[PDB]
Amino acid sequence: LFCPICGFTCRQKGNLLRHINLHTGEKLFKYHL
Amino acid sequence: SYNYVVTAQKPTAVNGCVTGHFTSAEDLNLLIAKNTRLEIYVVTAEGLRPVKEVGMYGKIAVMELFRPKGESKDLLFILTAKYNACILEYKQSGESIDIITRAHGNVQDRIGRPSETGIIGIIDPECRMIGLRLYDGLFKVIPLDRDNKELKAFNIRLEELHVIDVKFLYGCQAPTICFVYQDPQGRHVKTYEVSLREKEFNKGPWKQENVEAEASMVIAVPEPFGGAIIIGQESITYHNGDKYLAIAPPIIKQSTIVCHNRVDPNGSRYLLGDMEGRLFMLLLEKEEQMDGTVTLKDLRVELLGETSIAECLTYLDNGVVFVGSRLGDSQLVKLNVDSNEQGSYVVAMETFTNLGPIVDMCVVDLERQGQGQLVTCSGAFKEGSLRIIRNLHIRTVPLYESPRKICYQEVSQCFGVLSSRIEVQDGTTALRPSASTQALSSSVSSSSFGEEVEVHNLLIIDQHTFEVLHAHQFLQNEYALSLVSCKLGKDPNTYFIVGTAMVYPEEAEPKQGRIVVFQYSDGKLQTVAEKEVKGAVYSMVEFNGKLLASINSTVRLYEWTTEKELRTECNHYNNIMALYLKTKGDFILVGDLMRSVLLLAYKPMEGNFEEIARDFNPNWMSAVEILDDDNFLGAENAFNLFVCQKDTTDEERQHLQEVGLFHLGEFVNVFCHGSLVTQGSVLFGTVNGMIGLVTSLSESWYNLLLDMQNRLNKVIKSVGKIEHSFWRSFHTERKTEPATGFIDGDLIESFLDISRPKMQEVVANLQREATADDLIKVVEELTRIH
Amino acid sequence: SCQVIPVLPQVMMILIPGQTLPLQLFHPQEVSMVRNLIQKDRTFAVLAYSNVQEREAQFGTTAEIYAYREEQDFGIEIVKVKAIGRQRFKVLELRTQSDGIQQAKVQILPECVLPSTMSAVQLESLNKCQIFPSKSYKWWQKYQKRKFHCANLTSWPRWLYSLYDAETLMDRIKKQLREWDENLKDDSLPSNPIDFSYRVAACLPIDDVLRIQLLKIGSAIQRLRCELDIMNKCTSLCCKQCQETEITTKNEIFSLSLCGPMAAYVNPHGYVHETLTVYKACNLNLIGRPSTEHSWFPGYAWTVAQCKICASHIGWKFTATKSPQKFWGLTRSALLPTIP
Ligand SMILES: Nc1cccc2c1C(=O)N([C@H]1CCC(=O)NC1=O)C2=O
Ligand SMILES: [Zn+2]
Ligand SMILES: [Zn+2]
Repeated sequence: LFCPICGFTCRQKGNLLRHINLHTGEKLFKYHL
Repeated sequence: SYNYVVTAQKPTAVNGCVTGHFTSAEDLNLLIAKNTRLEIYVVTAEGLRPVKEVGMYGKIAVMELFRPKGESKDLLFILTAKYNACILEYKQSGESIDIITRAHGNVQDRIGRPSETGIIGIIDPECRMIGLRLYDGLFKVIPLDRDNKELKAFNIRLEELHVIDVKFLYGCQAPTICFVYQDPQGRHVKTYEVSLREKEFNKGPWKQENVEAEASMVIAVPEPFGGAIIIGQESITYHNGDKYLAIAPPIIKQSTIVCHNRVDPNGSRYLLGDMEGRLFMLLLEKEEQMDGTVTLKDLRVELLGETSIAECLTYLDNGVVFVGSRLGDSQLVKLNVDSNEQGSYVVAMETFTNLGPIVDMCVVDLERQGQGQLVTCSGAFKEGSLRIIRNLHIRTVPLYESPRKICYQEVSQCFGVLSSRIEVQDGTTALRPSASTQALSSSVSSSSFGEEVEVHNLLIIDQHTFEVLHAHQFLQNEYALSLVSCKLGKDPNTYFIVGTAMVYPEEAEPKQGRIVVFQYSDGKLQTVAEKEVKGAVYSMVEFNGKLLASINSTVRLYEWTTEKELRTECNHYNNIMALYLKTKGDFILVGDLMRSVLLLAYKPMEGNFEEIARDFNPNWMSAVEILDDDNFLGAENAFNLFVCQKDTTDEERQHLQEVGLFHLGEFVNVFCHGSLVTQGSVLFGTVNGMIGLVTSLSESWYNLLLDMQNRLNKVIKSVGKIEHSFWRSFHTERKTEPATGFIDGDLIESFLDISRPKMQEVVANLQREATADDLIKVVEELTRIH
Repeated sequence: SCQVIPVLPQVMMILIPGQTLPLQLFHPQEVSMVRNLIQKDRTFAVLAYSNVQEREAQFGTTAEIYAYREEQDFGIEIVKVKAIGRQRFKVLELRTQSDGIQQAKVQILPECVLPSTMSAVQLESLNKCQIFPSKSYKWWQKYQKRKFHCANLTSWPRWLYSLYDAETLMDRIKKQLREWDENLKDDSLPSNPIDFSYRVAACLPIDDVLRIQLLKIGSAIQRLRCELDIMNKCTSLCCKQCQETEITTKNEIFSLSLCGPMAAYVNPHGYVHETLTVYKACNLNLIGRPSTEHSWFPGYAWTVAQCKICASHIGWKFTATKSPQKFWGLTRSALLPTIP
């Protein structure tokens, strides 16, 4: 489980969603992932 | 916006002088070219006798004389700083004198950058072509046939971009050009042959040569010698094909040689002047080859003497020399066959007043009759002085050091003058006696080998005798910027307040500075208060009993506490450097060098500044001033005046639109309120020495005078046929806009000179229909102000 | 003067002319856009978004593609490009095609080039000496004494006119840049004020709004003065979100390899990070374990770093097995300069 932006790593999901939501960007996933 | 501009004192700096038979083939003439003014004098035994004095619509820039074959007298070629070339002839019909215009044109290349070395103009000694260097890599040529009535020119593409100096060579079968150019290898002298039939260069008579690394002046020696002479600071070298003669005398090492002249027609003697005013004679010694030609044997240089800082040198017959100067009075020196006991051969016959440069000025009614006199800080280096101007009568007070600012204390009956003198580092040693070193009483502030430092002084000068009452020397490596005289707070004494910045060469922007407060009473100048600040105090104003200071990029307000110590009240970090600070009522005008005007207002109840308007238009300024609550007036680059007007939406209420432009044609150092004899009268000084005056007209008169101008421009004939609207168009070196909201005062005042027959056609159908008498009365009313 | 240019939407960064922008492209729309633009004029335009809503752009730069490549791995049309900013333009109107194609009508701004300060008051007699051999402290002290010799005629001193001169102002920036790279050859930088100012602006740690300010200053001298202002007065960097937690000071800024102190890099998923390399960092907690994977700097493993107050991602700590042993790379977006 990797953060697509910064490379943050986790073993579960909730931390991953929180970390991604913490990012202050446009999060254009559809144009990046 | 409506405004009126009148020149109360014609420019007096000398741009350049020429000698020749202009007025008549039988008498000698000397032509001086002050900024926009051309003065033709007839040389006589007693001295110059003025014969004509015309005013061109342009800065003279390049002036030369030439007598093409088939003419009796010498024609005069003038190329102005705006690139208006014109060939003129002098025509004296009976007792009436008038300069005819043989030809005129505008030799300007659309795409190009003006040469960083400056405009250069030269004429073939045989008068076959005129060579002009205006733009890097391009040499413009104007054939001098009788068919070029418009001065048609063609460009020859030079390969050596950086050309230091260039001349035509005497003695050749085709026009030859010799010039010193710099490339990465060094400085090289190179020669080309100009071909009109092919319109291009050809290999010169002798190849390029390497020269002194600074070789920066070229002199074309006439027959029988031929060839060229190259001058730097270190060596003087004569090149003529194979012949090469270099002499490196120690006497010229100290100062750069900046101007030159030919004394004898055969080139046996030359006059050279250097920056610090010394005058040398360069001698050429000749040998006659048996059954050959004359050749040069050796070069000698000897120091004739010391004159005013020489801008142009010309040799009037019978051993007279007219030393023109932009920094000091011009003069007529006399060259004797033997030196006076002091060891100098040069004595002074006559002196011509030169008010410029005017670095600061102030209006003061010394005698209290209600018509104030004017005091200006004129000149630089040893020429510095104070000029007292009254109704135009001028009086001089030399200082022998550069004055920078001035202010007037009515109660103390004295002038405060900031001054600067250069001292060598060999402790430091003074160069010559000065006003600051010869003061009746002196004080010193407390708190390499050949390098030249600047020592700064504050001088208290009595207003009647003009003797230096006191001289206060500032700290080492301190530069004084601002000088304001005022009484702060409820304090009843009057103070000389000085702003200074600590400048160390290793640094770039000064970090430390001081605001000092002096009190002049009982013949002593004692320091009352002193404030340390973290910056340079560029400008200072008396803001309603407080001290407004410009600490680097900051406007700070100091109140005067009862304990006599400046105390901060408010600050406003305004991004730009507040170099120019002006006040009126509650409004403060702040500006830096690159335009960027910014109008603030001091909110009394709150106690802090609030920005009211701003206008950022990158362009160099010289000075700014406030005409009234809503109109501000400044000087932009390329010798221009401009007016901004504070005003709907907020954006419209925070934009100082320009509502007037004008190409004054001079550098305006300082503006100051006051008149020497339309609401308001802002005088302004200039670098050339011209003093001008601006007033605020009413709409009706402004329309009337604009129409009268537009009418005059169709009657009055200008020298060289230069359209007035062209000379008054705004200018920024690649752009022009028509002048608006400015009535050229000289053109209007010239209405009086023209006679009745022209008067009638000027006044026809104007605006009851006006008549010549009514316009004469109106123009008299306008003339009254200056 | 006026033109119409297309805009790729995924690129969110204020590009400065002369700066090299690398990108990865994934979604079909931009793939078609780039394949259509490559054959045509390479006039990629990047808008400086004043509002983070992606619908308010006033100034931008016409980027130019100079490198193109395709990698059809992963079964899909990944394409990698490298462009460079060329000119600055003003947003006249946003005529979106409604397909996501943000077509912008704009105008190309000029560069107001002023003449030398002492070109009006110049003494014509000594004007020949204005040319002088080019070649240090004594040399600069002579340059100032020769070029502004006519400052006597005006009310300001030479050192005040030396604060607005292009060359003397270039030299100070050169010194303060060499203090950062320690291998910056004099000839690497450009030689004229426009290019020099644009290149310097691309290496400072300016966050977002002090770039749109620099990007909208037309006069080259103004840009040089503002850049030197930023470089001198501001010496500390803090977390953008916290705005009050210091991470580093300018003196720790350390360039690596051939690129300047700060350089643009692309992560595996196409995001763009303007990484700034530093010797030391503080207030950061590390997560993960040193793993090489797609390490930007060869031979160095990385661990993710985030400030210990708001946990926002700030950068990575790079280490290697062997010079320097440990250093840090901080993304420029997360950093906010502050006056000490
Ligand atoms: N393997 C992943 C996986 C997800 C996100 C990232 C990386 C990764 O390597 N980087 C950075 C950090 C490490 C580095 O220097 N290069 C990168 O692309 C990421 O953002
Ligand atoms: Zn992340
Ligand atoms: Zn944080």
